[PDB]
Amino acid sequence: TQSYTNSFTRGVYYPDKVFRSSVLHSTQDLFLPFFSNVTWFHAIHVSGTNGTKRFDNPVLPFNDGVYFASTEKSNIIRGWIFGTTLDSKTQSLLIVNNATNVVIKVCEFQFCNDPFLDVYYHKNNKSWMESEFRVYSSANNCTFEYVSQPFLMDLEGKQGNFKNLREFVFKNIDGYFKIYSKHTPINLGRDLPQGFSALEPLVDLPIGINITRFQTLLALHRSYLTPGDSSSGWTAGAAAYYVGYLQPRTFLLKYNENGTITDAVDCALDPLS
Amino acid sequence: ETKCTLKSFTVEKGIYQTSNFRVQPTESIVRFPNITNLCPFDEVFNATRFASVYAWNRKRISNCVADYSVLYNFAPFFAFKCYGVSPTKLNDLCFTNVYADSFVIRGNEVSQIAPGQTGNIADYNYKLPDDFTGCVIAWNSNKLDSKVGGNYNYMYRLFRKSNLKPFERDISTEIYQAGNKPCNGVAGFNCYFPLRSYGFRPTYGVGHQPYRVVVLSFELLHAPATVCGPKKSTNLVKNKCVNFNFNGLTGTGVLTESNKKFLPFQQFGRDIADTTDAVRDPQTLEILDITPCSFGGVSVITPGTNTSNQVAVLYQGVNCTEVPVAIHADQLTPTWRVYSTGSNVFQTRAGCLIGAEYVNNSYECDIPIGAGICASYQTQ
Amino acid sequence: SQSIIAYTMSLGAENSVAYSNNSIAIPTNFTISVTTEILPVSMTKTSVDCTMYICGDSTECSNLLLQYGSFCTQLKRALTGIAVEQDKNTQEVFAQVKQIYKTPPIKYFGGFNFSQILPDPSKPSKRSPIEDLLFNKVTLLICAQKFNGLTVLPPLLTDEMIAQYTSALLAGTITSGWTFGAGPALQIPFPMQMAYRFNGIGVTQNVLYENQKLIANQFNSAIGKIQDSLSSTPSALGKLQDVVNHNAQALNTLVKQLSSKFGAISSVLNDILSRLDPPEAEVQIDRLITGRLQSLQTYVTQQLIRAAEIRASANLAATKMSECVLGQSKRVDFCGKGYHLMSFPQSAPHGVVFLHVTYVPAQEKNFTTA
Amino acid sequence: DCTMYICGDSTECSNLLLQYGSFCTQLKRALTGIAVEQDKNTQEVFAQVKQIYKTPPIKYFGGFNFSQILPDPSKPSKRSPIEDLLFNKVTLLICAQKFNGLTVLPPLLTDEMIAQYTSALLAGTITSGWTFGAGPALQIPFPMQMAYRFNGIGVTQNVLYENQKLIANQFNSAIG
Amino acid sequence: LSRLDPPEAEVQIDRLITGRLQSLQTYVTQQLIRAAEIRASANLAATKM
Ligand SMILES: *[C@@H]1O[C@H](CO)[C@@H](O[C@@H]2O[C@H](CO)[C@@H](O)[C@H](O)[C@H]2NC(C)=O)[C@H](O)[C@H]1NC(C)=O
Ligand SMILES: *[C@@H]1O[C@H](CO)[C@@H](O[C@@H]2O[C@H](CO)[C@@H](O)[C@H](O)[C@H]2NC(C)=O)[C@H](O)[C@H]1NC(C)=O
Ligand SMILES: *[C@@H]1O[C@H](CO)[C@@H](O[C@@H]2O[C@H](CO)[C@@H](O)[C@H](O)[C@H]2NC(C)=O)[C@H](O)[C@H]1NC(C)=O
Ligand SMILES: *[C@@H]1O[C@H](CO)[C@@H](O[C@@H]2O[C@H](CO)[C@@H](O)[C@H](O)[C@H]2NC(C)=O)[C@H](O)[C@H]1NC(C)=O
Ligand SMILES: *[C@@H]1O[C@H](CO)[C@@H](O)[C@H](O)[C@H]1NC(C)=O
Ligand SMILES: *[C@@H]1O[C@H](CO)[C@@H](O)[C@H](O)[C@H]1NC(C)=O
Ligand SMILES: *[C@@H]1O[C@H](CO)[C@@H](O)[C@H](O)[C@H]1NC(C)=O
Ligand SMILES: *[C@@H]1O[C@H](CO)[C@@H](O)[C@H](O)[C@H]1NC(C)=O
Ligand SMILES: *[C@@H]1O[C@H](CO)[C@@H](O)[C@H](O)[C@H]1NC(C)=O
Ligand SMILES: *[C@@H]1O[C@H](CO)[C@@H](O)[C@H](O)[C@H]1NC(C)=O
Ligand SMILES: *[C@@H]1O[C@H](CO)[C@@H](O)[C@H](O)[C@H]1NC(C)=O
Ligand SMILES: *[C@@H]1O[C@H](CO)[C@@H](O)[C@H](O)[C@H]1NC(C)=O
Ligand SMILES: *[C@@H]1O[C@H](CO)[C@@H](O)[C@H](O)[C@H]1NC(C)=O
Repeated sequence: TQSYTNSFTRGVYYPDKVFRSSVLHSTQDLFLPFFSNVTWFHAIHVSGTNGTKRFDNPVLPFNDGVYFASTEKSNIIRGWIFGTTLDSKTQSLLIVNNATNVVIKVCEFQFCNDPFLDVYYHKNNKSWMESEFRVYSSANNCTFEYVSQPFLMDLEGKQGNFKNLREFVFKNIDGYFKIYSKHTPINLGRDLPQGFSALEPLVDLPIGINITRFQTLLALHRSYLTPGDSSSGWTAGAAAYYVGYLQPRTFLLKYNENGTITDAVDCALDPLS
Repeated sequence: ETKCTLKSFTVEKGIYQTSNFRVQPTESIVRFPNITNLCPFDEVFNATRFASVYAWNRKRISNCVADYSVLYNFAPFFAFKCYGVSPTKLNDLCFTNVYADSFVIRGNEVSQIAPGQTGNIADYNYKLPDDFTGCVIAWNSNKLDSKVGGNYNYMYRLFRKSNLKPFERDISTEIYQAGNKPCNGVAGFNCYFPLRSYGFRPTYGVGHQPYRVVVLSFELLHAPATVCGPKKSTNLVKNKCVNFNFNGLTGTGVLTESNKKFLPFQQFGRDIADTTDAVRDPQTLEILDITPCSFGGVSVITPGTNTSNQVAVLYQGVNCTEVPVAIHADQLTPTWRVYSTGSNVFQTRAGCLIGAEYVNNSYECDIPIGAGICASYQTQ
Repeated sequence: SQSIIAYTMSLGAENSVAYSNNSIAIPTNFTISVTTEILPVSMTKTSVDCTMYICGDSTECSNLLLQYGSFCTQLKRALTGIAVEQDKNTQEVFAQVKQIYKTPPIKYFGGFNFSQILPDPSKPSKRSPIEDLLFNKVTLLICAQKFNGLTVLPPLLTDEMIAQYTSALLAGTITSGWTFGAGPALQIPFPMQMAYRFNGIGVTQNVLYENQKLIANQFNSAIGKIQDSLSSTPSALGKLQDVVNHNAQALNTLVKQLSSKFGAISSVLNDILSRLDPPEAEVQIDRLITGRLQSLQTYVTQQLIRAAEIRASANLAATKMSECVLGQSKRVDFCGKGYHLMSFPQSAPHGVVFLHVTYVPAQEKNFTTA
Repeated sequence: DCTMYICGDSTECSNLLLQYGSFCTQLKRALTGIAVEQDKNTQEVFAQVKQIYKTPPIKYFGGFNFSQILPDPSKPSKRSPIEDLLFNKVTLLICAQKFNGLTVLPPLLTDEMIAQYTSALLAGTITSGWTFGAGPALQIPFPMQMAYRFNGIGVTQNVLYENQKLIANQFNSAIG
Repeated sequence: LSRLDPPEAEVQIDRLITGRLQSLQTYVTQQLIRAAEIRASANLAATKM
């Protein structure tokens, strides 16, 4: 599935650790350009009785950070993997969280197995997990284990109509890997609402490796409301899985009295701006 | 003071500005983080062997209290050059996560370890950026690690395509193409191995005596501090001018319980002009507002010294109640305190007036103070 | 259907008149009108400490600063003459009379209505309604932030003394005509004063004593319109607001200049003194200090130029108060557009507002002359 | 422009210049008030009247000769002989060199608009005397306007009408 | 830029930039003074007209 859309006002995060109140401050960092386009990738589950391949983990060049968004009720994506080769020749990185905790292991993996997919794929009765951990086969000489608190616990959805947007921005710069997160509870009517919400920082980790590609880890064992369409190019559809790139732009941020970034304006979009 | 500032022995009638007054600090406080774990520099030092330069090692030290004084108990340091920090004051700073790169290499090229230096060490085997803020240590290692038959654990990269960037490692094991002849073979002419061994003969002189070398790249940024020097915390003091040293942020001012809801990742409360308005206590997660001391200007109201020799003092822009607190022995920049709390201290919108008597009459303005207030020299 | 359109200007509405070698047009009716005019008189009084601003109470920086020379001595001297000049300007514009006249208890000036400009005793401050409008219209933790060595001094004459001068002038000019500017004040009824003022511009007295009621009604209507004209128009007081904006932005840039490295390791003196030894921190301090000196010098130079620019307008306002108010002016297009009759000098923050009363011919008719 | 002048579009020079401070922003804001001040000066000197009067097609002003100052419609630009002489007397690859960052902005009022204001003032003062500054214009023939002007300076009216021819001749001689 | 390395050329650029800054500052100050001088005569001409 290939589709394009527009990111109205998404991709604003706190540049550093400092407090301000009622201040119009300018910064020049890597942000998501305003009113840009983000590609759409959708899970394809067709003919669950047979073993037809899906292959919804395409390579992505990872040009200077990534902004990722999803609207899944359950943890359909359980993590991500990052690597220039994703093999044992070089170093690779893995970030996956189970029901208890999270695991981040920059390690030399001989080879990573495909995301857990069952041939029956009986989503009607596949609401449980069993033997869904054997990934990446074995490991090698590696360090920097960060077994710690997981990222998302749950955002309880009641009476429906409450898809929980989850936004994560990942950036690797000067030897550090930083992840900022935000969970917007209300979905309203549109898939990607036109509002403003800052991205509080979540984690910084001092890895310092070479990265030029990443892949997504989905729970392919169970999947619903993920059909397939043959649209390619500038089309429309549904993805529930959005990816966009970052650019070195100059922004102007408005800190209110309470300290929250209420609004921001770009400095290279419109002559009025 | 007025005579001194006018550079004259005779002053005419008028109001003159001489200097400023500042309240001085009364005591000092120090608050360092909650840690007692020692850092293992001996692991880097008391090591059975050092990885050679061709693949430099890297160890991270953090979340531990460190004391570099014990470093002086190990060996005499051959160079011990700290580039961006005073070596003496290394025990008064708090850092984020220091680094460490250890290796044994010949001591005749130690001078190549510098930002933008020359030679193989600084060009084709290692490099430091123009933003290095740390130190370099070395000590003799010829006798300890050498071989009469020739120690060959130190094949170092010497051929490569372009000068390797600082803080990057290259471990490409390949036969460099050094000529027109295609280097598809294992070895031969115009196909040279970039790595050359060393003749670490213990009988050799200081010409090629290898030394152990450690490079520390201190990490300096506005971030939570993990490693710290060997100091002892104290008790914070509120509503009193103290020389606070919160986590290495030297300053001066009064502290109050702040009223701004910091976020859990928020650390400072900076504002315009790079002033740390608010800060959070490292020991207990409590936030505080910093307010500068009471400061102001002083002016001397005098009639002509030809007529008399009496003066009055006006403190500009300070409440009269704060002056007696400011009034002590050697407590202000005008260290004299003859007036102190003297003749009918009168409060005016312009400031605090000392040495004059308010009257309930009115005349022409002789010497103007301000806000509709003038002064004059009159009997009774 | 709104859009942006570009065009050439129009130099007013075209008009032509008939010139014949025996013909003349004479007016038959007149019209009184009231015009407002706004002049800045004085700006804020500031003062600066050199050592405190340049160096944050560090002794070594103080030693270097005193080693460079006596620059901040004269930089402090320059800012002292400006304050004396501002006090002199405010002294000069208003204090033209050395008496304080008072209005009579019974206020009936031959049918005229001056209650819109006379002092109001019911209000806690004895201002006037137009003065209240002018005060409310101009908008004056940010101020407390500018205490890095910078200070602002208060005016010598508060607003109350200015109001008393204004009221004294306005009472004298309506009770004694224009004779209180030459010698002792001489009382005179208002209608005779207005008859004199018409006779000044070539209209005989036998006009006013017939059209007294009409003239009074026109006068009252004009004054009534002035208040709404001042309030409704947005940028009427555009000249008394530029002063505060210029002051605030100059001080803001000056205080913000401290957050600049000028090619140094850090922008805070204490961190430099804590990280480095004396003989190496000397070069950092030396590189840091010069930028602050240049910023301070630029500030004082612009202050000097702006003070001279303000002084020119202060002198002009003093001259207008001397001529238009204390007498009748024959100068064309000086005290209002038209033939000049009277003026009223209301006060306003950092300035003064004149109300000029004029006389414009209204209804014309052409005859043949010889 | 500060950056173009200081730095020949180099990146490193740009970085150093921006780390120096807010100097050139202040210089740019300083060189802007002057331009508006010049425009206001030119507007204030000339734009005194809001009407555009015109001379009658026939020009017989009681014997006086204003042909030296009134606009000449024959010329390509409607100036006057004195204006043409003044404009030609003042002498204005020199300009092309001064483009290293420097720029010269154009005047807001073109010369033709200034000429139109000048002609409007000069026609109004001849036709309506001085009453077009107070209120509505009031026409009056020139000889009694000059009678009024002599009556101003203490010479009675019975001098002009007697010496009209001599006065006109002297006027023409001086203006020539 | 072409003949020398960055770390050595930075001091050269710092030496080259300050003179140009001072020249620009002097130019703008002179323009300000001359503008005030011209404004005086403009006001005089307006009064005469
Ligand atoms: C008044 O009327 C016009 C101008 O208002 C003039 O009459 C012209 O005078 C010139 C010079 O004497 C002659 O060359 C013209 O031939 C006259 N016009 C006509 C139509 O003959 C003159 O100023 C006065 N003329 C009269 C008749 O009163
Ligand atoms: C001059 O103009 C005034 C104002 O237009 C005229 O006064 C008006 O006269 C009419 C008729 O008497 C009244 O109904 C109006 O109320 C008057 N206006 C005011 C404001 O009082 C005046 O009549 C005109 N002069 C002459 C000679 O007619
Ligand atoms: C002078 O003019 C003022 C302004 O209108 C008059 O004050 C008004 O008086 C009437 C009746 O007394 C009130 O209804 C209005 O509310 C008053 N105006 C205001 C703004 O309060 C005053 O009466 C006039 N005096 C004379 C003698 O004519
Ligand atoms: C007004 O003055 C002009 C200017 O001299 C006169 O024009 C001249 O007329 C004579 C005779 O027609 C010519 O010889 C001159 O060459 C003209 N001057 C120019 C500059 O061309 C004009 O005749 C005068 N008119 C009146 C009514 O006096
Ligand atoms: C960006 O995506 C839009 C669709 O939202 C598409 O029309 C456009 O061609 C894309 N590329 C751009 C704007 O460069
Ligand atoms: C989740 O992963 C952690 C990390 O190894 C592990 O300790 C824990 O047992 C796991 N929980 C499961 C598999 O339910
Ligand atoms: C990763 O290695 C490639 C291989 O040459 C290199 O081009 C790239 O710059 C490296 N990544 C980083 C961040 O330097
Ligand atoms: C700031 O947060 C408090 C916390 O309850 C809230 O009451 C207040 O309305 C907030 N301010 C604004 C401007 O929303
Ligand atoms: C560490 O914190 C606890 C309370 O959180 C406190 O009682 C203890 O004294 C602290 N340790 C030091 C060394 O200050
Ligand atoms: C002091 O004053 C007296 C009288 O006022 C005068 O005679 C004398 O010369 C003065 N002395 C000085 C030094 O001014
Ligand atoms: C000075 O401090 C006292 C202490 O309460 C206060 O009452 C007084 O109002 C202050 N001075 C002024 C001018 O407010
Ligand atoms: C002087 O006047 C003030 C005005 O409030 C009053 O409070 C004070 O008591 C008066 N003093 C004398 C001695 O009358
Ligand atoms: C008065 O002037 C008008 C034009 O303004 C004209 O039409 C009229 O004829 C003139 N009066 C006489 C009596 O000619």
